[PDB]
Amino acid sequence: KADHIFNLEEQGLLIDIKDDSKGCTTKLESSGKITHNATESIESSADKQIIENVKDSKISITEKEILLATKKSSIMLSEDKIVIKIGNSLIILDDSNISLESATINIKSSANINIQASQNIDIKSLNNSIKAD
Amino acid sequence: KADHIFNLEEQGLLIDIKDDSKGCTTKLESSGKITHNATESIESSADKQIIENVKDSKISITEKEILLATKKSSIMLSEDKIVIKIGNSLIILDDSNISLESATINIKSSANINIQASQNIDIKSLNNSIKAD
Amino acid sequence: KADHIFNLEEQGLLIDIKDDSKGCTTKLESSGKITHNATESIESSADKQIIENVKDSKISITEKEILLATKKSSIMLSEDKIVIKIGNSLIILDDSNISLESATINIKSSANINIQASQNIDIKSLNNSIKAD
Amino acid sequence: QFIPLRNDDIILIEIQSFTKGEIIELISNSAISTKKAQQQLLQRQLLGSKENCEMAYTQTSDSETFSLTQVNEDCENSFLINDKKGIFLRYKS
Amino acid sequence: QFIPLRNDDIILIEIQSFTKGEIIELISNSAISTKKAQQQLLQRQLLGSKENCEMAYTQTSDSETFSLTQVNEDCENSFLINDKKGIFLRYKS
Repeated sequence: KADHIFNLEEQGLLIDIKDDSKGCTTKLESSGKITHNATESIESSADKQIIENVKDSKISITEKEILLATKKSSIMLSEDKIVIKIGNSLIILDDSNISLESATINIKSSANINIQASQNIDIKSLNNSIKAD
Repeated sequence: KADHIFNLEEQGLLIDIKDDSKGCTTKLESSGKITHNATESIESSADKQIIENVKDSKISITEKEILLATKKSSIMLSEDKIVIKIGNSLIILDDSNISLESATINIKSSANINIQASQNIDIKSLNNSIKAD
Repeated sequence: KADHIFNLEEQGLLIDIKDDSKGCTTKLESSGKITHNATESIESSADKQIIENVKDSKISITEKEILLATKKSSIMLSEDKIVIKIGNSLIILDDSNISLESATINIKSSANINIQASQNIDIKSLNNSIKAD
Repeated sequence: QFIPLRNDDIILIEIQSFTKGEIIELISNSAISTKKAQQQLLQRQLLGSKENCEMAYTQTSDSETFSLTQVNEDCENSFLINDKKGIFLRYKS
Repeated sequence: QFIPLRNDDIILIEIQSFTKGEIIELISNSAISTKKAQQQLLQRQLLGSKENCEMAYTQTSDSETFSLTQVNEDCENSFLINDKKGIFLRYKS
């Protein structure tokens, strides 16, 4: 019970491929839009890359990496290493490491900071260190 | 040695553009699927936006921002500011700040918490604070 | 003042749909590339999934989840729960929890660690715990 | 062209001598109009057995529709060119 | 086919008897070439009123271009097949 259209008006391709209830529509308009639609999925494989730029803001995929980048920011989903960047405030998630590095760290809560450690802690410091009770 | 097909069966467009070994296939089926394929890449630029919705779950790209959002969750890759949200558990990655804010924080390890600080620490607190050795 | 082309050379589909200044070009080359272009956006909805694979590196979208996965790494933007994984270094961002778990944690800074807590802290430990002033 | 003489065509026949006959003229058609030439201006062809085609240029008072259609059972292909709309491809069932 | 006798066609007419006349031959055209058959080799048709079509096979010394064109006001559809380039679809205005 299907229907299948394939147009070229002034506006552009107005493809829609419809079953009785389902459908998939794809426009490539002249006003500068691309509208894909479906009723289950849009699956799109490759073999090396997928790069989606809007003026120096990537989302790129390789065999190993997944960049989520702009200027002054990046998330690397590298293999066995996550790097999250603002300059300068890093969080590096390695195999057996969470390095949480910046110039200044603020930590708030409302209830607890329930720290445990299966071996010794080494809180190094300098000039001052305070507490309250 | 190329081959180029462009169909309209009951199923839909079954485009495949093939060289001797390479190829790019695009389906727009009537069962509700879109299948893009390639042997190197799918590069897709724009000039303002790229918005990919599946029922209130965005991945949007602007000149500056990269949202990774659903209901009750969001990652902003804003320029010089990363905001990661669950209500209510924030991690804000500014230029010289890692604020790590919630109502409750748990911290485990297995080996160490090797804290250093190039100036003074100020561990404020309230009613209790314990240790062990 | 539009212009509309639809080709099949040896190279492949070389569609470009142009107004006087705007335009949208789509190639499906025989050398293995897919090049989408626009002057405002590429909006692409669905109803169940969007899956983009390049040899075991997903970015998948469901009604609730957003996976950002490879081998040995994953970010779940699950509903009310963010899970970030390297084996073994977890950060789980729940509703009222930031569990920051690994085998070893390093924490550096340059200025401060300005910890506050609206109730009691419980720093548990084992064999050693040091300081400096 | 190769358009052979199908059946149900009606034809003038000379008999030029004893055991000599020939074929001259054609008195039939299969694709015509039935309207008053103010509503449609057909210029078309039927093709093949069952005449399940058209190559028509139908010019009404509102459009000028080129067509390359087929009317099968359970399949309706086409190729349409309007003046207002533009180049079409269609499958129907 | 159904291609009726439009106006501005010029035609031989017999008068076979009193109150009997017929039509035999065609002395006119509307789609021809104007070049020396070394630069273009046209094989085409015009269609409909205003003759805003073509089904041409223009063979120059550089290409062999099939065409299914229309020339309206503010709309220019086509369908082009070259030897070097390939299958085209075009809208122009």
